[PDB]
Amino acid sequence: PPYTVVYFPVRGRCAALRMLLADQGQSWKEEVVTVETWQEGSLKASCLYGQLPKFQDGDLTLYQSNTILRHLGRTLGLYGKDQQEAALVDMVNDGVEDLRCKYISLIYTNYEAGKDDYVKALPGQLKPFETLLSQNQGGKTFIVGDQISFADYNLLDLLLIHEVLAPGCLDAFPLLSAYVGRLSARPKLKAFLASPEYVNLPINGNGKQ
Amino acid sequence: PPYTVVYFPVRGRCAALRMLLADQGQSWKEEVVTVETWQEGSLKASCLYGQLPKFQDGDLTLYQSNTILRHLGRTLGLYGKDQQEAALVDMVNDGVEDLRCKYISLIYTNYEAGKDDYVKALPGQLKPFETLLSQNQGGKTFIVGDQISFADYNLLDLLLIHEVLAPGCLDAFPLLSAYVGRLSARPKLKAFLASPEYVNLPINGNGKQ
Ligand SMILES: N[C@@H](CCC(=O)N[C@@H](CS)C(=O)NCC(=O)O)C(=O)O
Ligand SMILES: N[C@@H](CCC(=O)N[C@@H](CS)C(=O)NCC(=O)O)C(=O)O
Repeated sequence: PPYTVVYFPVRGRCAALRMLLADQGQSWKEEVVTVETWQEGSLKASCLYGQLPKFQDGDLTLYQSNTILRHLGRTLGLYGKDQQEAALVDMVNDGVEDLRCKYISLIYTNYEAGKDDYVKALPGQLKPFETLLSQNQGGKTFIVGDQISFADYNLLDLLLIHEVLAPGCLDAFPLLSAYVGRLSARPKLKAFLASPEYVNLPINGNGKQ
Repeated sequence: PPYTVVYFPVRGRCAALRMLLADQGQSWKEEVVTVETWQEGSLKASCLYGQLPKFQDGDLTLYQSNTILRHLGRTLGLYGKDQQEAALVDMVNDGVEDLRCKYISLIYTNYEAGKDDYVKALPGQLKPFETLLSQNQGGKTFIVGDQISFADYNLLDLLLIHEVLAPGCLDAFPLLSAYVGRLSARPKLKAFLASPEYVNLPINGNGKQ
């Protein structure tokens, strides 16, 4: 176990990277931080931007969930076959991040009064991803190219958490639906998604989803 | 190359990539999109995520400002000397992006009532960058390593727009102050920042800054 993930006991911004590690057959150590430990102050005080996750790869300490993903994509060969693909992978990931931010604000700042709006606008937000798939070998493979990239794990998590928020939201999108099923069927990932370490963790830190 | 930048006639999310292109001796064509043109709908409907900027590098069309920056970073040698530096460059850029997002929400949604609170919390938001500089050879050169990266351009823009929003905000940060002074003095960058094509564009589209 050369990697260490320091985070709160929630899926949140660490779910995609955990899926990547699990699917890639990589070993890691989870350093769980409880709300109490956080409230004490010291740890937050040591974090670059005062937030988690924190990640250790040997002697290298990183912060920022997308920085961690790009790092693993870079060192594990999950960043496209060439520079042209690397750019498309980034483009996809940034799009995922944008929607993730909107999702986070809903959950933490206006879940009750904003849900219906969010849900009605959701299909307009998902359409771009359906488009990218239709444009890459008829959506029969990955989001970019013929190989899995760190953007697939991030997109998959986004899709999964949206199905929980708005059941059947992928029904109008044939390629996204098939994509989720296909990736979810990968043996190592399938086992992980069914394990207690994933299943018994809440999606968000406030219990809403 | 060559490159085509498609954006509204404002600095905004295109300022950093323009500074990079100018300073690194690149040439690009600016395709200005007027609000009247945007509101008509044809171009927007064509944009992957329904938003600008759009960037062309031959037949490679990209969207997402940070994707454009990383693309230029890896093709122009502005992404660190190795994998560890690349990770650090990403960490800095994601931090800049987080703060830029807060700045944009302030500008577009709560300028009048939220400015004071924002400014009061600004020192805490800038401290991590002052810290990063101190950890890199006492902050005598660049944000990461001893050669310029795309993160330097993005960070420079963030600091420039904050000095306009809150005059004197960098006075408390000696390393960040000196850093902005060094970078602004770079010949090509200096000339660009003094030119009409930069100076005569508003920072943000809604006329607030
Ligand atoms: N851009 C950062 C954001 C990290 C973040 O928002 N962390 C939250 C949890 S999702 C946190 O640490 N909150 C604790 C605090 O702000 O005190 C990333 O993507 O890693
Ligand atoms: N994550 C995108 C955000 C782009 C963005 O916010 N674009 C705005 C202008 S700054 C836009 O195109 N607004 C027009 C619209 O949404 O209709 C990026 O970083 O490029």
